Amino acid sequence: MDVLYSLSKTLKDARDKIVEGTLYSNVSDLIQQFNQMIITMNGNEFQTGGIGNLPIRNWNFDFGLLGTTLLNLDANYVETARNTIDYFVDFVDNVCMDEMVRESQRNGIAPQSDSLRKLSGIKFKRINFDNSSEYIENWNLQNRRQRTGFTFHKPNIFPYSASFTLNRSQPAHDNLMGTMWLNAGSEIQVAGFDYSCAINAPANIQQFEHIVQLRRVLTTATITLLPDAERFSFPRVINSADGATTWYFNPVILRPNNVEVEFLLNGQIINTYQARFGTIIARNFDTIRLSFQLMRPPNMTPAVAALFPNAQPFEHHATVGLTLRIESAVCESVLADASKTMLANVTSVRQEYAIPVGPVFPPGMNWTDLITNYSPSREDNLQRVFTVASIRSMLV
Amino acid sequence: NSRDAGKVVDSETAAICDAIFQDEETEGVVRRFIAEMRQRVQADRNVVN
Ligand SMILES: [Cl-]
Ligand SMILES: [Zn+2]
Ligand SMILES: [Zn+2]
Repeated sequence: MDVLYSLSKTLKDARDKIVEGTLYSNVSDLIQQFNQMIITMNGNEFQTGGIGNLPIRNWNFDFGLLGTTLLNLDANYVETARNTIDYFVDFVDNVCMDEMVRESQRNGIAPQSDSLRKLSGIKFKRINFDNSSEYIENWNLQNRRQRTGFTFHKPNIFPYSASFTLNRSQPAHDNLMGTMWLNAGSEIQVAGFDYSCAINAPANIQQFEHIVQLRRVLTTATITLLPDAERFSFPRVINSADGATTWYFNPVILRPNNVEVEFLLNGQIINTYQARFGTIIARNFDTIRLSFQLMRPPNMTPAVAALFPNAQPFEHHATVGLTLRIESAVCESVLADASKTMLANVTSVRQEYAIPVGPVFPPGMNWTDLITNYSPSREDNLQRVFTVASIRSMLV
Repeated sequence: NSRDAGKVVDSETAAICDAIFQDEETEGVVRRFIAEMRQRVQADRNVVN
């Protein structure tokens, strides 16, 4: 991995720094590293495999070194370097794709493709130089059992889930009490509905709880909390739990009462926010507990009092909401996020070569299935393929 | 003035390079290049630069 990354980084530096007219002293160390890579790779035969529709490709390395002959680089030097760099970049991209399309149940973090297994030999270790990118840095630290994290903007931590719970229900679905929620990506939009508007509640208070267990621990998370859930504030015709029939939802939005967001780690109260909205910070957590109350307004204007009668039928259903958005976080494990392209890159490579479903990942690299059952083996394989994808992104 | 066992063609080039190296108005980059510029002898290819 470090050798493959070092090849990619050397090639990127060569493409960016070996430019016409540049001082010889701008590239001396780069030329030395590039010649070291050429020497190490010369005389070695590589094969990128024929898994799926990925074509089998054979790579031979017999390239002359780069000289150091002009004070300012000229077009001839750049052209020779470009020829060598193009061949090497093609080889590295093919190696990255081959590694990306494989997986293993037992040693998911270890190399899978023959080319990357060969590049893990001692003879190629000389190619290894600066490992500065976030993913390679995390890879190297993780190999040493050191604490490190990936920073995600809008981490895709919640598997898609749009469902409801009815705590009070009837066959006619006309006096319902329960909760709706959408947990999608970095967003949790929850709502608690009472059709009776807590007319018969002990203190005209109906308590609602939503507990979301994160599949991985998130640290240093910045979170936006908003009182209302816009997704559950318009009339809906909703299938029953079995799908036998459909019931009617006609929300009227009330201010959430006694709102408490608890971010829990190991069952301990790490962070607590009571009636606080806007931007909040969750230090380090793996569970979110949103508890909110629907309180019947003690004093109502005649129209509001007309909305909520003392008994059935109930045509306007009182709803309290909550929206939680993880704008950024840090996770010890790799995750899909809104800014990076690693999941997109791996999925595109797997789809474009018709890679058969393996024993580790879900079909089509479906992210909801992947995060739903985010096992340690899947974590290892995903980290491997994401690191390879980030290596490939430096050139392709 | 080569720091890597450098050679030049021909002796007149050596005289010119020494004079430029010792000159005080020479650019530091030019001086460092004179000290670092190298020949390349590829005996397997039967080529010399
Ligand atoms: Cl955004
Ligand atoms: Zn953004
Ligand atoms: Zn139902």
